[PDB]
Amino acid sequence: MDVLYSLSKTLKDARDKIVEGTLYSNVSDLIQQFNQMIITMNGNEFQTGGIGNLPIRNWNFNFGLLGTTLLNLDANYVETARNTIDYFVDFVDNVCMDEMVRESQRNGIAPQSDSLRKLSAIKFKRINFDNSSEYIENWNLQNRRQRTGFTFHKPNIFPYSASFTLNRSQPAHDNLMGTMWLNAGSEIQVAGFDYSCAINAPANIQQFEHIVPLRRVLTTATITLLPDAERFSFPRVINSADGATTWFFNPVILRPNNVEVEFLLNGQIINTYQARFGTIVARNFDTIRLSFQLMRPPNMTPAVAVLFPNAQPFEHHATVGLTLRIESAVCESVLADASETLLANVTSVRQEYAIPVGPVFPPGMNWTDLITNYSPSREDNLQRVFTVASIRSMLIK
Amino acid sequence: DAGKVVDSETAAICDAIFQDEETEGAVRRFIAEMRQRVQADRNVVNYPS
Ligand SMILES: [Zn+2]
Repeated sequence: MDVLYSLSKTLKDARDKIVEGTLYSNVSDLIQQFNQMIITMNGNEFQTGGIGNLPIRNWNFNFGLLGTTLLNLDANYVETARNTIDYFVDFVDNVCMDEMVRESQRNGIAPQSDSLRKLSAIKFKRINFDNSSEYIENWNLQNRRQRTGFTFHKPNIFPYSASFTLNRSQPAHDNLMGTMWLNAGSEIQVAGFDYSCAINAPANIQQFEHIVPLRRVLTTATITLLPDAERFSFPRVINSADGATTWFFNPVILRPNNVEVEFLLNGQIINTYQARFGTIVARNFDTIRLSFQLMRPPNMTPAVAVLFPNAQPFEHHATVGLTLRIESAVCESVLADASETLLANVTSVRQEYAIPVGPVFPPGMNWTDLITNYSPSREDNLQRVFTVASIRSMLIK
Repeated sequence: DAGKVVDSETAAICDAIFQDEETEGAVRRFIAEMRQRVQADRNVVNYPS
């Protein structure tokens, strides 16, 4: 695993530094690495593929060393090295696709393919080169039990969920109370409603609350908070809880009163913010607790006072909502986000070669089903496959 | 530079490795660069063999 990154690092540098006309002292230490790759790899033989429609290929290495005697590199020296690099870079593609496609349930952090088990001998350890990427540095710190961290831009921490809750209801569905929400990606939009507009509430104030637990602990997040849910603002018809009938929701929107956002960790309040919108921070949390309340306005112009009567026909329903959005955070387990394409490389290999459903991952690599039940057996497999997908992205985009 | 080996035969062996046209570049370049460490205090020395 450490020597699979070390093969790809000095094939990336060999296509970049060994160019025509360059001075020899620019590449004097790469050629000592590239010649010492070849000496270790000669005489061995490998075999990749076999699962699904992934074809079986056999690999055999018998190459010669590079020359170490020029002052400026010429077109003979480049063209005799390109037909050696192009055989290794085809070998690393078929080892990385052989490993992203396999999985185990007992110990997923171990290598699973036949070729990567063979590269983990002490014979092949002399190919080891620097480990400077983000995923190979966190592969080594976490293997010694030291603290790691991945930096994300808009991480997919929330599974998709769109539902509601009725705290007061009747079969006519004309005097209701409760909340509605959408949790999707890295964004929460909750909105509380009350049809009577707190005409009989004590002190004309109705209290709402919405609690979102996370799956993993986030660290040093940057969060944007805005006092409107724009998705629950228009008239719509909504089905009932069991799909029997439908009910109508015609909102008018007040401002949210007495907003309190809390950031919990094992039930302890780490941060809190009271009527403070814009950008906020959250240093360590795993549970977000939103709290906001509706207050009936005590003074109303004649255009407003017609909307909220005392009797039963309520044609304009009051609505109070919020909107939360995580911009960037630092987690310790691997996730998906909006910047890098490591999830897209894993699913595209499995979909292309028609791979059967195994014992660990959900069918079709569904991210909503995978972050919902994000077991420690799935975490060790998901890190092992995102790390191999990161090695393949250096050579083959 | 001023480098040493541990006795008289390991200097006769490593000289013949330096001469013949079969040894690789990382080994021939190395035996002109391997170093002893004297460390006069604590009385601990290190010599290649
Ligand atoms: Zn962006």
